[PDB]
Amino acid sequence: MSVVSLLGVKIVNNPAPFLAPYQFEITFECLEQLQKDLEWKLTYVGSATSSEYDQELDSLLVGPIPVGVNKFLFEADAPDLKRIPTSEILGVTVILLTCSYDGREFVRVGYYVNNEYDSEELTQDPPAKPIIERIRRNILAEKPRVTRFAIKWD
Amino acid sequence: DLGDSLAKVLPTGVKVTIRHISSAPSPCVALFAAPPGEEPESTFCENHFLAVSISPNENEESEVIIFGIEVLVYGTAHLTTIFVSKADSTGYLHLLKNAPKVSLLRLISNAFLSFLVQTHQRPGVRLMVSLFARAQNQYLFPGSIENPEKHVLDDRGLIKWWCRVIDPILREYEPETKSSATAFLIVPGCDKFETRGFFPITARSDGKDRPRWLNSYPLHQLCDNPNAPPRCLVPRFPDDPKTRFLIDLDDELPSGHWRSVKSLAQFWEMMSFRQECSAGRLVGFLWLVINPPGLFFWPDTGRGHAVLSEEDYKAAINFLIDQDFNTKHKAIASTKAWAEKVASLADQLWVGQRVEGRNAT
Amino acid sequence: PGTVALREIRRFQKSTELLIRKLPFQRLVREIAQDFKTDLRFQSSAIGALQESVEAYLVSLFEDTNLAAIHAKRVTIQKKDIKLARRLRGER
Amino acid sequence: KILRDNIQGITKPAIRRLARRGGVKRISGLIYEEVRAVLKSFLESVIRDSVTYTEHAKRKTVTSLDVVYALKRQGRTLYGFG
Repeated sequence: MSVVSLLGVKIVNNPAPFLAPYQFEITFECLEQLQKDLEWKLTYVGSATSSEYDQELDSLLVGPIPVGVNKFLFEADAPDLKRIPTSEILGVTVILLTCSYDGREFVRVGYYVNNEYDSEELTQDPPAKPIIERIRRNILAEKPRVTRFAIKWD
Repeated sequence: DLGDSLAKVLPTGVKVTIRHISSAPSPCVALFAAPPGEEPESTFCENHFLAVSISPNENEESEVIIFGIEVLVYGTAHLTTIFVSKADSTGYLHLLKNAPKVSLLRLISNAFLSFLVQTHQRPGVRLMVSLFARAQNQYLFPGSIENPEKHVLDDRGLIKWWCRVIDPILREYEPETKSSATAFLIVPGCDKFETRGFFPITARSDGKDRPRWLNSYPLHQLCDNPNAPPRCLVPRFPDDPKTRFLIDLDDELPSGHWRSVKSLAQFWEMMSFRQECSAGRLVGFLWLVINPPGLFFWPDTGRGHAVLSEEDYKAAINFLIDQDFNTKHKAIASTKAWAEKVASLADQLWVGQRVEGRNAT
Repeated sequence: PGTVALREIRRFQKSTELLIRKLPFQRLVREIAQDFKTDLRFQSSAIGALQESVEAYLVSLFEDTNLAAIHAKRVTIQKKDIKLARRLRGER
Repeated sequence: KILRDNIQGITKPAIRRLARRGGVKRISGLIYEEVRAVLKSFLESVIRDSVTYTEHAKRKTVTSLDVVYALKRQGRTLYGFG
């Protein structure tokens, strides 16, 4: 039995350019008022090969919590190109929207992200130097991979 | 007559065709494990299969199977068990002209189940309706998944769907604390609050002193003797995780008691983590308990009905199931082929009957 | 170079037997327990449960993997697809 | 100084059957090593949790319920929110 739970997560700007900020309309539910707050992290897996090229894009705090259904906006900054290998940047990768209460991670949502060139010519003949201003990201919102850890609250 | 019963529920103008293949009630293995020092109760099994098909054109004879559902019926001296084994669609129902936004398959399932319940209801005998819902691509129609118009529901979708199918049948009785009835849902991995979300909306407005939908297992309604080992308290259906697990557990026996599961609650606690229930999708066990007041020889007469031998039934069903439904034409061909095969198995020139809806609401 | 297409599932079933052989899995579990430096061992029912959860985990992970491979507009899954499926699930 | 690893004893055909079950259509030849790696990692985690719980319980054998306890710490994974 969890106190807090997600009812849905809408993605506002999609498909957006790669460097555009991440904006999520998050809709969750609360059963009772809590002492601490909710913490929301948004990690970007720059490279799947290692758990090193992960970048925590942002972290919003939400407190206190109203009993019932709640919506809110979540803005986060685009990932750093200097921490991404220029090889695995264009293609498929993963983002992780995590939520914790008083530090204890209790919800983890996973989305697939496809990076793609805007023109067909650039897709057919990709330059060795990545054209960042011509790269849009398309994230799959139809099947969010939701994992629910049961934790202690108050 | 099932054709009529189904005709009453379907929308006006909707013309379909049904084939109902059944078998004679024959002795079988006991649905429940035998308590120690006792012989198993004698059980009579009886197969059933409904195949609903339509026509892409009103004039020509092109026939296409849109839906198929199989039901086993168990009969012991104190219990009638209606088990829904498999149910699948081909998704070519979109070929039907002016096919209403109404849930046709839900109505067909509902009507079929209702018919079986009514025609198999015995005087002063408890009747149970069990089923096991899990969303998968195809069950009965191979390659139907590759038909772009076939839309298979997800986990929660299929569970909610079966609950909406079962709900109205339950509504036709009186609440339990005249004929009474209660519904039991179990979704492994879900607490009662989360499970209640799968209930029909009607359950929200029931009397809190005598609800209709429960998140539990009908123990004291299935087994008069709760002191019996847990193994004798759970039905052993064909193609069912409950059965597999019960066997794996029975491997521990040398008393009647297992070694790793001493109670039913433990059994379900374990069931929530088996291979079928935790593969990334949700899964739902469902039961409908019906208590009676105080607790050609066939009820179906339509020409769609054919009563075959056990062997012949298996022949027909297995024939239909190992077909192809990748395309329209393949599905048509398969429908015709199976139709002819059934006609041959029942020593007739034709088996099946047309049905037209009377309901205009 | 070893690339294999898998047999079409003509029809699914509801309950399915496990796919990994009992003894290999068992001796693997004994190895893992051994290397964790412990002097206790698992019940047969417990190893049963372990295998159930292992194969469940694997089927799900393969679902995610197939999904990732689809999103790369491919049919053949690769190593990277599995790594991505792991991260997607919520691993590190 | 090099001993055997039983994880290489989990045959490829079983892996491919698991993949088929997961809905995969075609696989690469150079995938099995990674698969074995993932399997072994998960199994490691669950075994370690369950063993820990058993040890603290001051018992000499891991019961199936201890494994359940261990798996409850693995969280529950689904599609969508409902």
